[PDB]
Amino acid sequence: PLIRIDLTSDRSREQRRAIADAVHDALVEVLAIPARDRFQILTAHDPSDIIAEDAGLGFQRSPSVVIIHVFTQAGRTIETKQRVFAAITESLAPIGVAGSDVFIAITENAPHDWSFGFGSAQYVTGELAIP
Amino acid sequence: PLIRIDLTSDRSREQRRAIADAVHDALVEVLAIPARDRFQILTAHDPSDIIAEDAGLGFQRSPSVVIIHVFTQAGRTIETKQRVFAAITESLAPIGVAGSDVFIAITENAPHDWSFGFGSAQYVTGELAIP
Amino acid sequence: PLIRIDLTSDRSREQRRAIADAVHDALVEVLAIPARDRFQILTAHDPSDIIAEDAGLGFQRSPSVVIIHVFTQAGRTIETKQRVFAAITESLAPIGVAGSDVFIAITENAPHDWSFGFGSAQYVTGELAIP
Repeated sequence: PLIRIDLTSDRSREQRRAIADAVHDALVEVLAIPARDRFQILTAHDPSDIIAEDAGLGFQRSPSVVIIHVFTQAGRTIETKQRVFAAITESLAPIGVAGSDVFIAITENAPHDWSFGFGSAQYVTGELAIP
Repeated sequence: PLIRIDLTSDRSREQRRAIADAVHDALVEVLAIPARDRFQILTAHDPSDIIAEDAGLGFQRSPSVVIIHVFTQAGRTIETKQRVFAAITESLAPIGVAGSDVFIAITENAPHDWSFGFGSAQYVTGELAIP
Repeated sequence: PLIRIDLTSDRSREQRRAIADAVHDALVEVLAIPARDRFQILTAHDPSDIIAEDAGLGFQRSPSVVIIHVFTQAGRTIETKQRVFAAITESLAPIGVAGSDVFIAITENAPHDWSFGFGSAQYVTGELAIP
């Protein structure tokens, strides 16, 4: 999967990387992807640039929001996706990211929609095994 | 929906926030989403980092391009999406964004592809109503 | 299509642009999209904020990775995508982007998911031909 993590520049570089590490540990545990199937883009913002409310659920967030956008191939069940959300949030709690400040979205594609390098689609050639 | 708004640094911090306000308000009007269903990431770029032309439609854009990438649940009709494009662009005009400088894209997913926080999939649990 | 190109800040302004040009030229050569159907957002990061390993394929990348995320409408064949992945990488090679350092992902939507400006959905109105 390719993960876009948009968070706030108020967080230290150390913590930003820990957040990234946390997200990856979680996906590996839940999804059983290769340990090295790690592809993440960390974009830090002034908190004013991230606006994330509650869709009327009834809770507030701090300014230190963390938005995690997961681009992964289709196939995963609803419960597996629920597991991902729970796993990521839990792994982020101890490293200073509150549950209220996590927002997660999934966007799917297919195996043939990926090139890991060298201009090759490794799922299509079979060099890389599909989950 | 999660809205990625990429625009340029020549626009005032004030104007951006206003741009963001107008896009949200447009979506509440056309999509009838909860008023607090606001999830936006603002990335201001050096204009050289955004290259948006006209696909041969025969018009020019200022360097101050504004690209709106809407990530929303599948199900909206073709006509509703047209209403969204038009409402957004009409709301941006008075704010200082010419019609030529707007570009909008929609990318879809499922209700079970969202966690609004706390590690839960609110659309799945029933904590949050589905469109 | 809309392309998110995420690369590292150490690359020069001229190189960033040639990288963007190389990617566009590739899509034109392979997808036969219009020459001016060009929509690219570039984001430069400290290399620490782009994390791309090998998914266990058994190779290493330099810090100067380039992630290219193609948002385009569905319809292209697997083989055509293979050819796209190839073209992009081959075009980027002499620009100083090694094959090891390119990561490509594709995300699809529909013709009615596009506004090229002026509050209009151009594929829907016939103003622009479905490619």
